[PDB]
Amino acid sequence: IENSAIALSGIVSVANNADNRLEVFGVSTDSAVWHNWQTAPLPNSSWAGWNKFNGVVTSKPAVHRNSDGRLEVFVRGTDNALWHNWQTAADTNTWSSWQPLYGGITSNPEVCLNSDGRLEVFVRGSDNALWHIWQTAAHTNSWSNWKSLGGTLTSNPAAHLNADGRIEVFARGADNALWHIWQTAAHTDQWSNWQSLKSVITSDPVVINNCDGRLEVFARGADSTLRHISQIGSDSVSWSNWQCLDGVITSAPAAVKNISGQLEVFARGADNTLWRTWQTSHNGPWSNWSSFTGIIASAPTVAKNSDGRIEVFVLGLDKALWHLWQTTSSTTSSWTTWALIGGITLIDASVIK
Amino acid sequence: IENSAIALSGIVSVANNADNRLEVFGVSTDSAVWHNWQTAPLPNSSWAGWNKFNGVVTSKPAVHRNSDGRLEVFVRGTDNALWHNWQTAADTNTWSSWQPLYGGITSNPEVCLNSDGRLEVFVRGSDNALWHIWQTAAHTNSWSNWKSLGGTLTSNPAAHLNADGRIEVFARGADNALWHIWQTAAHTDQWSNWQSLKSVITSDPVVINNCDGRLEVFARGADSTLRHISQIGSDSVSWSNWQCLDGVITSAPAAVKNISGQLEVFARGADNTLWRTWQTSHNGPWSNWSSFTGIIASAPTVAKNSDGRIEVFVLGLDKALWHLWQTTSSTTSSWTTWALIGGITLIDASVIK
Amino acid sequence: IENSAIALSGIVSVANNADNRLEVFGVSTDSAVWHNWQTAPLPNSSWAGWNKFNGVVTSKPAVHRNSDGRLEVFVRGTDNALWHNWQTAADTNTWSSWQPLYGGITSNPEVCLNSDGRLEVFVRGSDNALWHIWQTAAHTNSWSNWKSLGGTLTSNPAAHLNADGRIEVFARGADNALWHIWQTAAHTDQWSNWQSLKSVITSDPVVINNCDGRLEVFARGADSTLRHISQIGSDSVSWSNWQCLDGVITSAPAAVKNISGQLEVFARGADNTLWRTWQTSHNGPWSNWSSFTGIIASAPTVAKNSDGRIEVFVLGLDKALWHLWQTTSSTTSSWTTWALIGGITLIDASVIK
Amino acid sequence: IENSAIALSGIVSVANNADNRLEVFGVSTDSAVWHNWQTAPLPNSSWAGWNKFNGVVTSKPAVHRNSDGRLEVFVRGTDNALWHNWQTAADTNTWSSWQPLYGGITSNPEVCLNSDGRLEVFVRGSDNALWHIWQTAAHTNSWSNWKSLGGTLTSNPAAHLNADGRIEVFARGADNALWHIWQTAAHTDQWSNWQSLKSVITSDPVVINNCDGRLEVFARGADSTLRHISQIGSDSVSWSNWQCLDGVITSAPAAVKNISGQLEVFARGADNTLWRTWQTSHNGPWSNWSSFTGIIASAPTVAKNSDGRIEVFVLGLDKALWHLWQTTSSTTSSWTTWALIGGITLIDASVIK
Ligand SMILES: [Ca+2]
Ligand SMILES: [Ca+2]
Ligand SMILES: [Ca+2]
Ligand SMILES: [Ca+2]
Ligand SMILES: [Ca+2]
Ligand SMILES: [Ca+2]
Ligand SMILES: [Ca+2]
Ligand SMILES: [Ca+2]
Ligand SMILES: [Cl-]
Ligand SMILES: [Cl-]
Ligand SMILES: [Cl-]
Ligand SMILES: [Cl-]
Ligand SMILES: [Hg+2]
Ligand SMILES: [Hg+2]
Ligand SMILES: [Hg+2]
Ligand SMILES: [Hg+2]
Ligand SMILES: [Hg+2]
Ligand SMILES: [Hg+2]
Repeated sequence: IENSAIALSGIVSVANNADNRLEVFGVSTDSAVWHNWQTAPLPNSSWAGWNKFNGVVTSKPAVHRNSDGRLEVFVRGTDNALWHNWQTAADTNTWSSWQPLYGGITSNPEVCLNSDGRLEVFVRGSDNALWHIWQTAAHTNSWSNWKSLGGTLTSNPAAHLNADGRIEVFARGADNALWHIWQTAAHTDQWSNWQSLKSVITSDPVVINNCDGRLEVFARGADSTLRHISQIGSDSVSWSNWQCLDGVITSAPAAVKNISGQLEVFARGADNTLWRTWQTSHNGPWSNWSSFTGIIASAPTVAKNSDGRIEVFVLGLDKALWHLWQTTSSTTSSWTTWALIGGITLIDASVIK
Repeated sequence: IENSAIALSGIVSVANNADNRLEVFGVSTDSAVWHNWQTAPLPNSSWAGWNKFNGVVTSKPAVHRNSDGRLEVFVRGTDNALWHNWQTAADTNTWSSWQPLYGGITSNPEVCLNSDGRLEVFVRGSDNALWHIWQTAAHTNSWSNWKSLGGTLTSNPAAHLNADGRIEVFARGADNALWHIWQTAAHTDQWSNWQSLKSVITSDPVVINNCDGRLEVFARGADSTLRHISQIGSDSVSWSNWQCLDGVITSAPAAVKNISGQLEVFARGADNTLWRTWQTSHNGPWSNWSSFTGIIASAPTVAKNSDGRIEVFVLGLDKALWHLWQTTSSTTSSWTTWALIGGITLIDASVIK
Repeated sequence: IENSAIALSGIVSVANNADNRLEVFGVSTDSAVWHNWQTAPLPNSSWAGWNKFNGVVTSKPAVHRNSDGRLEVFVRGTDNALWHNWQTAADTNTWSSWQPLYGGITSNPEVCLNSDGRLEVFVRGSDNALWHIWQTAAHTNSWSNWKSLGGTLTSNPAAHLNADGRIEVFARGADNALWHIWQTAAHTDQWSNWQSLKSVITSDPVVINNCDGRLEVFARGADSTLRHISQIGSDSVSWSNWQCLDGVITSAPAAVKNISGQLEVFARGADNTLWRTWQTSHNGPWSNWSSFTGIIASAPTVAKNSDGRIEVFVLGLDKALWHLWQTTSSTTSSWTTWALIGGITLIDASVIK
Repeated sequence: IENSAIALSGIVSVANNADNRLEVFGVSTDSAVWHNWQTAPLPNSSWAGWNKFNGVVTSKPAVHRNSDGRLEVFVRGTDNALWHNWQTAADTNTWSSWQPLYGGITSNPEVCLNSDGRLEVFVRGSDNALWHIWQTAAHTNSWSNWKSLGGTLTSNPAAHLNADGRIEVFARGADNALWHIWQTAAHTDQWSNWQSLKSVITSDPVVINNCDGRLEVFARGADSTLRHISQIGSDSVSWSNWQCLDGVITSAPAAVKNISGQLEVFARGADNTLWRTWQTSHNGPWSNWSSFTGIIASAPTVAKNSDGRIEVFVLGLDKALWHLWQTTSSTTSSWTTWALIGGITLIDASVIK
């Protein structure tokens, strides 16, 4: 692999509804966004079937739950502008239809929720800078104007809240290194300058918070293995060294915190099967990778059910969505094998790939 | 103190709104519930002023945020029945007015949110058993019939979710010991039998979850000191021994998880000032108690702001509500001194006292 | 129990030889010190049989291994002076016979090894102060003069090294509280003043170091339960609050660090059987007490074999020494049941009892 | 670098005497082993001056303290046989002079102490297998015959005790991977088969035990960065994945456990200065590397003083030994800058280089 490579993305974005039912969003062969949901909140439930949003799109869709429980999805239109669609009431399949946020974007949208209940969306703009736009009142269809945060991006952005409520955004730069930028006051439009985390990455960055507040960032490195770095203080500016884990991976990673608070990472492996690694006790070390049967065709997308069971979605070689999950709520639960969520096939609409 | 004593309760219940603004609920000298809120989500904000719900009540009110962001308050009426009132839209001061849930209750109400988005309320009934009633659909004013879980209670109940999504309820029994009972399947009406945790307690039990999933229960013991016990596995049935911490306390304790994931407990001390203790690193040991200036007249009620800053409310010797908070988002932040939230005075309407 | 009570002591002192074989020292009905050893270093080994040191004594004996591997035992004589006896070569049963250190003592002797290889002995003197005397060259029969550290003691002393090499000594004072005093420079005669740790104790204090350097002190409290306190920094002056563990104990406790680094405490319980409690993960919480079959007549004395297996010695109701041990090297190993080390019977010669 | 490279070794071996004074052993330009020691046990002490052992040698010397406190040094002779020399009494500069152990060896000797007090030496033999030889009685000049453990080695061996008392040996194999082999019963000649840990290494392996018992192995990898792997259970057969840390290193690493129980690693960096990294809390993550001023010409050799202060030795560009150390006993102590231990110059006599 080349330093500028971007490992295969996940094929859906997933959210929990207000009642914790999982719902997945992807792009079909018709170039429209479709979605499907659990009818009840557990991994063994029946799914509703695939439902279409009208409209042709040109990125992977991103979904977040509002602070009033309503899901809202963001995507790029054929006009290269940002559009959004929301549930008009929590836990219902009545949606607004696509509504315009304008702008000109050249990445997938990334959506985060501020600690004051307002959604905020990050994109690469037509000028290759990071731009953002936000709700001006929590869980309301009232949005700010677009604003630039500068930079020169070469990945999709990833955003997360710090423990203190400050959004921090990660993206690869023109030097193929991971860079980041942050709110300097919680839920306020007051941002730092860009700083470099000083490793080449060959995937989008993926970020999660540990038990103790600290953000942890995962990405594929120049040698095609998983690497990661974490915050070591109560600040956005002091971080650990980078560490790599042996094992060549061939997609973006997906991280999740398990029921015991330990982190787990899933990624397509060198053999094109799903691989999983977990922290063997508090703060590491990381297990050898374990492999699930079956060749997969995207990165995994990972989610958690209402009972804490982990569930993983992937594109199969039939171009359809498949999933598997933990059979019990336990860090050492056994797993199901791949099951089909049929009715459509999917395409990788990720803008930066 | 007598084994059957119940240490002084907190004087308000507090919740975070959908936008994380704090809002407090108590009972005034008119025997009505009044409430007050932060106008913006941080501890230094202006407060709106005290607003009254019409209606005479006969318990401490309990509040929870629905899974659609709307606050809902529960209280006993002059008819000894359960009543409830909700925001008709998240983050707004338009409420339903008191609506009846009937029943006959002889404790404060305790409200929990299931992992499938449905509120559930626990009470001591007229027969001294634990009874419960729940939303039949998440965040909807559709409620079940009353159902008994049996037992013989001598405290108000306290409820919490396990990591796996199963509600577990704690209450003192007729032997003055702490007992507990639990869902055996997440968010389902299928419950265990009552089991004893085998220590006398002289307060309501107070329960919180640690970083790693495990529940931890705090209470005052027979010797008037704080004691605590925790789960040691991935089950509701294996727990640690009880430990006590030196220092005589004179109210219920209030627990909170700080920004670093460590637990902190606040309680009125033997000198009638607010005392605080914290875990000095992961899993303990506990610090010596530190004291804030000022004589207080209730237990503390503890909350967290949108930026993670801890805020503590108490009844003053003027019978009014006072508060103090951390000045920064940091485990070692300095604190403000007691400030008044004036306009009404409050009474302790706790049923079991 | 009275605040001034001193819970029953262990009936032997035990050391590991240079080759890790266990060797035990106690006082028989003839008022002489006798000893016995494993012939090979594991808990299942044959023992040599009881061997007598000539001479009548008037305290429990204390043993330490020199920095040259030679065991050395300390005891009070009928003259109330301190005497000592050593192996003339490591791992051999040729001893010096009792040799005089003079002084006038009114406690059991406590021996520690400095971080520069010199043994140092602490006692209560005829004036009730703590006194000490030390080797002037490591592992050599060259000793200092006696020196006082003042204080007023009402227990036997217990000493331990800090991580930084500074000896720290713990003893109960005239107020029945635990007090302590420390070297302010490693392995140097430069000491702090006495400070109080501010809890009544009803046993000698027992001290051990945790994995991370920090000392932890155990003792029985005024309510007859086990209590403990630990250092929270890198200093002798900042400590945690005291915590107690439920369960009435009827001897001194004995602490040990297991193979995984977690602490375990053994003590005679309210039913006069041996009880054990362990830390369930890093830094606690503590397990419920588990009980071994059989009524015992002293505190346990705990040791570790060459393979890390824990072994526990106790006085039986036949006045003879019995022991049991872990069958494998594992924190969750099963245990043997009490076996006899016969040939003599023992008496409790502890001075302060 | 080539996969078969062996990063520059340390230039001395170091031990603590029975009184904890540091003593260093290296090979001078006369091809003899010389040594030097602290006159008193702390990093600021005067050193005695360089003293020669008569005899020409052909490997790096290895030193261990016997279980009776006496230092003993092992080295290869001009006959390619193993020789040894010991202090005739602990803490004295009277030595036996070189005595023969025979054999035919093609690595540096590695010496370990069994949990039953017997030294044991591991070497690569003339046949490229691992061979060993041991004291038959603890701390006695009575040695076994040579015995083979087979294998095909391409590094010097490194040995360490498990928590359970079983010696385990690590060495690079013919595939440039790290392999290992272990006692299956503590301090007994009963060994496992060879197993592979499945990463290429480009240094000797370096092994240390963590607080909680678990061994951790460090080595340079194929990409010239530090990598490490640890045990995850209570067994020699279950280990973590390998992790690498960013930063190109140019010598063997040297690991040490600090006063707080956390690990630290020192290594020459890409700029030829000494680099240090530490675990930022329990179990990681690892800090960025910090650099000390001054170009160095060997790997560091790390030791701990009687007061826990870390001290580091290196070859300077004058071919003499230099050292620096912590000024206080604290994990965050400041450091001295390089000071000379003059009087001889040294050569790298490591056999496998
Ligand atoms: Ca709304
Ligand atoms: Ca805001
Ligand atoms: Ca609703
Ligand atoms: Ca349900
Ligand atoms: Ca000696
Ligand atoms: Ca000294
Ligand atoms: Ca010897
Ligand atoms: Ca042996
Ligand atoms: Cl986000
Ligand atoms: Cl609750
Ligand atoms: Cl000691
Ligand atoms: Cl070794
Ligand atoms: Hg986010
Ligand atoms: Hg940890
Ligand atoms: Hg709850
Ligand atoms: Hg921990
Ligand atoms: Hg000691
Ligand atoms: Hg070793």
